[PDB]
Amino acid sequence: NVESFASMLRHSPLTQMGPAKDKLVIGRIFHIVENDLYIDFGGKFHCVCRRPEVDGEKYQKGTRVRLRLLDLELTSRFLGATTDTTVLEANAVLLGIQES
Amino acid sequence: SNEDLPISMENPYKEPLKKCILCGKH
Amino acid sequence: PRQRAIQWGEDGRPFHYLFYTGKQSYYSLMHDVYGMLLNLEKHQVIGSR
Amino acid sequence: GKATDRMDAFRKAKNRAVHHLHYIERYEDHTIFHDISLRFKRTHIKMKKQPKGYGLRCHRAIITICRLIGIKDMYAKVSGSINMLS
Amino acid sequence: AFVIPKKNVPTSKR
Amino acid sequence: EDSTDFNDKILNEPLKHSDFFNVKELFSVRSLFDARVHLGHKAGCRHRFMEPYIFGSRLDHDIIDLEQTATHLQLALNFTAHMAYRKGIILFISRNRQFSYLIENMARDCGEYAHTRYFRGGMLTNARLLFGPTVRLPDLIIFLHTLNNIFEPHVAVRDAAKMNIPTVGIVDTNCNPCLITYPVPGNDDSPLAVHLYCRLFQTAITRAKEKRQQVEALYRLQGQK
Amino acid sequence: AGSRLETVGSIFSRTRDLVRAGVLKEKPLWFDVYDAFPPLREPVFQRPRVRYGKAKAPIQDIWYHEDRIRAKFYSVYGSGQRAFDLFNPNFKSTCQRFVEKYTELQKLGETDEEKLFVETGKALLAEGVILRRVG
Ligand code: FES
Ligand SMILES: [Mg+2]
Repeated sequence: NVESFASMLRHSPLTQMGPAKDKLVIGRIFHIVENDLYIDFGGKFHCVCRRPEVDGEKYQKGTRVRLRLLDLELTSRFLGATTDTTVLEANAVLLGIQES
Repeated sequence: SNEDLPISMENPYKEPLKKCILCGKH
Repeated sequence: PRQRAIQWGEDGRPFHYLFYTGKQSYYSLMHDVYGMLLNLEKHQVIGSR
Repeated sequence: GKATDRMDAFRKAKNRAVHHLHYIERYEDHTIFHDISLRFKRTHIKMKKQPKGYGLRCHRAIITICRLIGIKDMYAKVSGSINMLS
Repeated sequence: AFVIPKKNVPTSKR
Repeated sequence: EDSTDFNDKILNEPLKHSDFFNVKELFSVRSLFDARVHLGHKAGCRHRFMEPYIFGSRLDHDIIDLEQTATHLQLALNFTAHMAYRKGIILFISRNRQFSYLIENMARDCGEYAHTRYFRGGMLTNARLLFGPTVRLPDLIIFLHTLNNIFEPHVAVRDAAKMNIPTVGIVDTNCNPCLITYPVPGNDDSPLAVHLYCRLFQTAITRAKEKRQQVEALYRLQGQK
Repeated sequence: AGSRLETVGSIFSRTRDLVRAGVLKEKPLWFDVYDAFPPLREPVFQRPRVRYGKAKAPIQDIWYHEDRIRAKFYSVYGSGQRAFDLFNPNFKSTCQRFVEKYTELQKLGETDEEKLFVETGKALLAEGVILRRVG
């Protein structure tokens, strides 16, 4: 009774999420460079959001924040390219801080 | 065999096609 | 002139984990300074040229 | 090998060729296994397997390369451009 | 065999 | 008279077992899934040669087949352990600057070598001129990221093949595995995935080196008496 | 010596032949390990080419029966207020709870999707779940 990979994929939280556009998720600030906040929400790539001015001090490494996902990976194909250009980054909007 | 294997469907999340403001108006 | 010592023994294994970079001394220094910055972040003139 | 002096050119080519060695499968250590027909760019080479004692009846450059490989019996016809590099 | 004039002990000899 | 016995009992013995170092226990398909190893790039970034390893596309996001990763990872870790057991020089190569510090520590901890910096032309094909006539080149090169910072194959992949050096490589959905000896299809972006690779390759190397010491010691103690 | 023709065969095929021919006096350290436990595919260089005409990739889109339910739910109610926690592997969202109840009511023997969809929402409302429709 070993769980097959297909079973794991079908029941994964990311699969049941479906389209990531306009889905509220919870991330964690794992790295901070000045105002730039690098947040991990469980996807392949992280999302970069600017430190909100209202309560910038609260956002510190490890803080859990609420995001609105727009794209899991920012990619696009430009004139004459054979493959997509990839930013290696996710698109999301930082809504606020998660409080339990 | 296994029932968790992906099945073949048409994209259910596919959004409806966009329409111009004058679509369907004489 | 100050000459650097042999960087590998008889078996041929170099002595420094960054040997194959060609700049083990320089890149080892960069690694150390980067490490100190990481720890500092997790914890938180005129005469000198 | 490329150099202003012919000696430097000879040395460079000789020493560098040794680091780019193929291995050629010889049938009974005297000929090829089967007839090979190929086109490299604009050069057509058609090689035929031959029995022992036939000898090297091919383009002179091919004869030289065959002796270095160890092939004793073969026939080859070179058509198209006779570029030595190709 | 055409003998390529062999190089002597490296002149630079750092 | 004694060299042949030493080689057979030590060097040839481990080559007679399917999993001499028991690397199977180090990972499972569940552990790989929890590290997001199956998350590939978007379908538009797909490399044609990575299609045999892709399970499918979930909303235009390639899903790497973890059932193949397990078999591919098993072979790569086995080869890595056998090379560490044979006192081979292992070099870790990666140009992902988010993990340069992590990889350099992992190499120093397992007594191996790392090259996470800009790869200067000729490090491998021109080593005797760069380092010295008696320099010894790596026996194994493990690519934790096979692409450089312009999304093209790391030059050492080609140069390692020129020097007849076997290569282990984590190949994402946009990588070219044609020249990698032991390709391991998996996510190379998520920290969790990269951290898991580092733990797995560091454990296999450390285990193999310790097993070499245990086997040699037993052979010596028995030799005397 | 060695052979730097990385585009001709593999490292093993080239090495094996040179060892056999006697060019390589001693086989490299990795040679014996490779032969004992070779990889699934021999690492031979191959050139990537563009697909022309009708050639298409065999990669298929991953879909499931419940995607029809998930698509409908998201259209009717939208993204649930509860934020997806993708870190927790056992996290169940409001949509997933809907699919589960929908499937449970399908086992009962309901054959109408619309009726079954309505019944699913009613069961969740009774359990205290907040289902604010877009309207
Ligand atoms: S979109 Fe213009 S006529 Fe329908
Ligand atoms: Mg990747």
